[PDB]
Amino acid sequence: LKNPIRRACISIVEWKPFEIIILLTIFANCVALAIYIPFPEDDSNATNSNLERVEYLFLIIFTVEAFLKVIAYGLLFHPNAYLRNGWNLLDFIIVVVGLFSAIKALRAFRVLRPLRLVSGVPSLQVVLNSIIKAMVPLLHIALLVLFVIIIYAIIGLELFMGKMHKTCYNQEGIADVPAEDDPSPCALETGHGRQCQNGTVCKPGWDGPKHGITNFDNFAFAMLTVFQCITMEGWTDVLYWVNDAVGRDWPWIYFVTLIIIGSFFVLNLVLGVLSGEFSKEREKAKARGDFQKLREKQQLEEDLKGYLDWITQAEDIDWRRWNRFCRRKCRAAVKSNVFYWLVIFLVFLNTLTIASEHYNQPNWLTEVQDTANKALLALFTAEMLLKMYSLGLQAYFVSLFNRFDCFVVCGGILETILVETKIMSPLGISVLRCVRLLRIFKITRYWNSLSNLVASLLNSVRSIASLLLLLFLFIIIFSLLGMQLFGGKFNFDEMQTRRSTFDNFPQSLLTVFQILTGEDWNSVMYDGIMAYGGPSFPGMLVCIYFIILFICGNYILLNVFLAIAVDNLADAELRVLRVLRPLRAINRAKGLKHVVQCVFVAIRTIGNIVIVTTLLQFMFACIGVQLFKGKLDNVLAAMMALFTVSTFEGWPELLYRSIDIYNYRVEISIFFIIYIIIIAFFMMNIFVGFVIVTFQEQGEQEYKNCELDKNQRQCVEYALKARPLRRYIPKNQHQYKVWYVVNSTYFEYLMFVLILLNTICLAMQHYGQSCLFKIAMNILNMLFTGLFTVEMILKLIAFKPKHYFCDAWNTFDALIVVGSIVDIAITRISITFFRLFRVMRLVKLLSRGEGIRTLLWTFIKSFQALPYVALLIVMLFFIYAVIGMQVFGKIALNDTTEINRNNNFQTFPQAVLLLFRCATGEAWQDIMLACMPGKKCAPESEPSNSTEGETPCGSSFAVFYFISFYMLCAFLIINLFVAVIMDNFDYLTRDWSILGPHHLDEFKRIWAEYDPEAKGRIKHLDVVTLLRRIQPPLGFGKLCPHRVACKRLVSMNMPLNSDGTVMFNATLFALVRTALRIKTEGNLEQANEELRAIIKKIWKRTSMKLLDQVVPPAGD
Ligand SMILES: COCC(CCO[C@H]1CC[C@@]2(C)C(=CC[C@H]3[C@@H]4C[C@@H]5O[C@]6(CC[C@@H](C)CO6)[C@@H](C)[C@@H]5[C@@]4(C)CC[C@@H]32)C1)COC
Repeated sequence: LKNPIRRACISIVEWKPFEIIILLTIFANCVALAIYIPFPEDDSNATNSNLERVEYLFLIIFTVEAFLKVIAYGLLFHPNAYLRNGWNLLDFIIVVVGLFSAIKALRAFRVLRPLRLVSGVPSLQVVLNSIIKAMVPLLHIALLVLFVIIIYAIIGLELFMGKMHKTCYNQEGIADVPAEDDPSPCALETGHGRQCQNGTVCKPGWDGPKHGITNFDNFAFAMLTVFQCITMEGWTDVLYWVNDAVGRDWPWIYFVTLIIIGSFFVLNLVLGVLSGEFSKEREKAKARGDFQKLREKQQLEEDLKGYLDWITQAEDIDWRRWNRFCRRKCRAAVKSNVFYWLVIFLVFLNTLTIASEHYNQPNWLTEVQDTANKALLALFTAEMLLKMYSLGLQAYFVSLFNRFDCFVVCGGILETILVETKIMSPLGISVLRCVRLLRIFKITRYWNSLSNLVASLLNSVRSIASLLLLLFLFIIIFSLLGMQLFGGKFNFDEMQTRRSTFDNFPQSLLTVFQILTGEDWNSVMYDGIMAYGGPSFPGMLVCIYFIILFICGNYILLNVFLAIAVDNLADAELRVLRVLRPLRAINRAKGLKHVVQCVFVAIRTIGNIVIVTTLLQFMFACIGVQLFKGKLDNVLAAMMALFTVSTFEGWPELLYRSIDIYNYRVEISIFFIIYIIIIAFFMMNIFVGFVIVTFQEQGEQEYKNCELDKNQRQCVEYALKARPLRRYIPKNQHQYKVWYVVNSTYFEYLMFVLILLNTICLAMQHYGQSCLFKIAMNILNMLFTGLFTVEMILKLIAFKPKHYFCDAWNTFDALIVVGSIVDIAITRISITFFRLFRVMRLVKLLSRGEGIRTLLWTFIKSFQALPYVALLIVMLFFIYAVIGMQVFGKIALNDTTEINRNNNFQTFPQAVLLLFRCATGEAWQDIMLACMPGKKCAPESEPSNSTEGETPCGSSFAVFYFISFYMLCAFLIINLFVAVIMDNFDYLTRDWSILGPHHLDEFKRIWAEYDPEAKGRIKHLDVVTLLRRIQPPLGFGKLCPHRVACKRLVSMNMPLNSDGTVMFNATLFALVRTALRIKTEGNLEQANEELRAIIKKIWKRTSMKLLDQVVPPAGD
C-alpha cells in the first residue's frame, strides 16, 4: 500500500497499443516455437542457436510486463486466474532458464505460452468462461462413467485373467499364422484355435495385441482396453479375439451390455448439455428481447420500403411530361404477375441451357452454346434499368438482397467481356455458371422455406467464428505439445511408411486432427507408447496424453455441436410375410403416427434439398473435371458414389489412403468437406426442421393452462396432494443408536476403503500369478468375508428383524448378504458373482449420490413412452433379420476374408450380432462390400460346379436396404431421445437453479423426515423446539420460528387446535401462501375462490374432503 507517485504513474500505462504490442510479442513467440526444427540430441545448426537467444528477449519483455502489473496492482494481480497462470508460466520459464545457464524437460512449459493469448483478447474470455461454466453442473455425471469404467473391467479380470497367454508359435517364436490371425489356444474342448496348419505347436506367449498392450492382464491394460471399447471403435476386433480365444456365444452379453450402457450415458450427457444450454437460451435472453429487436428492425425496413413506394407513387402521379407519362406505365408494368412469371420462366430456361453441358466435348453445338450466353446478359439487364427507372435510385439499390443481384450481374457481364478476349487461367465459364446458380436464388426468393435457412446460415457464422477460432487454437497447442513430446522419435525399429508422424508441423497437425476424429487413433497411440515407453510402470505416461486429447477435444467438438445446437438455437430463433399383428397392436399410443405423417409430408422438401445439393455437386464436378482430373463415374453421380463410402466414416479413410493424381487438385477433398459441411448444416437444418417438426410433434402439446398461474399452479397441484406419513421406529434404542452413530459416514467410508483395498487385492491381482501373492490374497479374502459377516450380523439383529425386511435399501443389502452367504458356502467360474457382489458394493456408492440418483429415478423409471419405440425397434429388427436369412443364405464363411466363423450369418443369434454391429456404424462399409454379385457363396450345392462361370450369389441389393435400416434406426433413436428429454423437461430444465418446485418436493420429504416424533398434532411450543428450521430457500429467513412473526401468525392464524396443534397439510398450505400471495383474514375473494374452485377448476378434490375439515381451522 503505497501510492504517492509510482503507483499512480504506473497504472496509467494501460494503452490499447500496449496490449497490441504484447499480443504481437505473443504471436511472434508462437511463430518462433512453430518451426523449431527438431533434432535427435543437441544439433546446433545456427538455427536453434539463435532461437536460444531469442528466448532471452521474450523472457525479459514478459518479466518487465509482469513487474509493471505487480507494481500497478499489488495484492490483486494474484487472485485473477489468468494473471496467476501467466505469472506461473513466467516463473517456470525464468527458473528453467536460470537452471540451464547455471550448468531440458521444463522447455515444454514454453508450449503453454499461446494460451496466454486468450487471457487478454475480448470476445474470447466470455466464451471460454461460458464453456467452462456449462460443464460444471454436469461434472457429477462424468463421475458415474468412472464407476462403469471400473465395474465391467473388474468382470473381465474375473473371466479373462491370462486367457491370451497360450499361443500357437509354429516352431520357435513364430506363430503359424500370417501375422494376422489370433493364435487361439489348442483347447482341450476343440472348436476354437484348432490350428490345423499341418504341424502346429501351441505354447504360452504374447500373440494377442500388436504390441502386447491391450492384453487383459496388467489391470491398467484392462482399463485401457475397456476405455477403447467404450468409445465405439474397434470393439468388434477384441470381441472376435476373445471369442476365438475362449469360445463362441459365451461372452458377447458382456460387450453388448457395455455398449448399451455407453449409449445410455451418451444420451444422459446430451440431455445434461441440453439443460445447460436451455438455462441461458431463454433466461437472460427474453429479458433484453434481442429477437424482438431484430423483428423491429425488419419491420422498420418493410415499413420504410412501403412508405418510399408510396412517396414514389405520389410524385409519379403528377421533354419531361412524356417522360413522366412513360414513368407510370413502366412502374405499373413491372408489377404485373404475368411479367414475373415470364421472367422466371426465361431465367429457368437459360439456367437449364447453361447447365445443358453433360461433360461432353463436342464442337458443333458448343459454338451454339457460346453466343446465346451473351444474349442472356440482355435478358439479365432489362429488368435492372427498369428497377432503376420504375423504382427510386436510392430505394431499389438499398435492400441487401437486390444489391447483391446487381453486383452479381455486373460481375457476370464484366467476366463475359473479359473472356471475350484471351486470359490466362480464365475461370470465366466457371463463375458465369456459378452466378447462373445464383439465379435460382430468385427462385429462393419465392418459397421462403430455403431463404430463411440461408439467412440463418449467414447469421450463425458471426457467432460461430469465436468457437472455431478457439478450436483452431486448441488444436494448435495440442499439436505443438505432440511435436515437442516426440519430435521424430517414431523410429519403431521398422521400415514401413507410417501413415502419421510428429516430425513437421503440418503432418503433426493433420495427425492431431485425425486422432480427434477418432479414426485409427488406437494404433497411433500404441505406436507412440512403443516408441520410447515400452509396457511398464513408467511407460504409460505417454498414453494419458492421448486420452485427454480425445475427451477435452471431442467434448469441445460436441460443445461445437452444442454450438451447432446454439446454431440450431440460432436456427430456432415373399416367404413368411405373416407379421401383420404388431401393426394392429401398436395402434394404441397414437404418439408416433403424427410423427410418421409429418416425416412423410416433409420428405418432399427433404428431396428438394437433396436435388439442389446434387445440382451444386454437378456444377462443382463439371468445373473440376473440365479444369483438372484429366485422364491420361458421372458429373452428377460420381460424388454420390464416393459419398456411399464417405458418410463421415470413410472420408478419413480417403485421406489415410491419399496421404501416400497425388497432389493434383486435392481441393476436391476440401470440397468433400464443404459439401458434407453443407449437408452437416442443411441436413442439420432439415434436422432443425425436424426440430421444428418435433416442436410441432411434442412442443405444441402445451395446450391451455386453465389454472391460476403457470408455475404456482404446479406448486398448488403438487402441495395439495401431499399427505403425511408415520415412519414407525421400533423400541430398540441402544442398537438403533449404534445404527445412527457407527452405521453412518464413518461406516460407509470404512466400507468404501475396505472394498477399495479388496479391489487392490483382486482388481490389482498380480500379472500371471505368484504363490506368495496367491496365499496373501486368499487370506485377505478370508478376512474380508469375516468382516462382511460381522457387519451383516450387526446390521441384521440390531435392525429389529421385524423391521429388517421393510426398507427398500434394507432389502438391497439383504440381497447383498444372501450373495455373501452364498460366497461363504461355496468358497468357480460362472458362479463367482459374489466377488461381483463386492463390485456391486461399488454401486452402493451411487446411493450416496442421492442428489444424482434422482436423475436415475427419472431415466430408468421413464419407461412410459419407451415401450412403444422399443417395440417398434425390436419389430424392425425382427423384420430386417428374418428377411436376410433366405436372401443371404450360405454366407460362405472363410478364414481371413471379412466373412468368417465369427462373421457367420446363417445362425440367427450371430445374424442379430452382425446386424447390430452394422447398426452402430462400426465399419459397415466393409460389410456392404462383402456381398458382391461375382462372389461365390458356399459352392457345395449340386448346381454349383461353375460350368458357366457364374456365382449363384447376387446379394447386390443389401446396400440400399442397410442404408434404409441405418436411417430408420437413427431416426427412431432420435425419437426416443426426444421422448426422454420431453419427459425430463419438467424435471431437468426446470427452476432447479434456486427455487425449483422439485426442491419444494424434497423439502416436503424432509418434512416427512425432519419430524421424528410423528405425533400428528405437534404443539406450538413443540414446533419451536424442532420445526423451527422450516426451509432456507422458501422461508423468509433464519429468524425461527417465524421471521415475519406478525404476518406468519396473523395472515396464517396461530394454530391452536390443541395446545398449538399444527397440521402437516396446514403447514404446507401456509408455505404455499408464503410462495403465493393471499392476505390475512378478510381475504374471502382470492382465498375463497382458491378453496372453492377446488371442486370445479383449480384442483379436483370433490372426494377426500378432509381438507375442508382441517383448513377451516386455518384457512376456510
Ligand atoms: C418447456 O420447454 C420447451 C419449450 C418449447 C420449445 O421446445 C424447445 C425445447 C428443446 C428442443 C426440443 C428444441 C429445439 C432444439 C432441440 C435440440 C436439437 C439437437 O438435436 C440433437 C439430436 C442428436 C444429434 C444428432 C444432434 O443434437 C439434440 C442433442 C438436440 C435437441 C433435440 C435437444 C432438445 C431441443 C425446442 C421452450 O423451450 C425453448
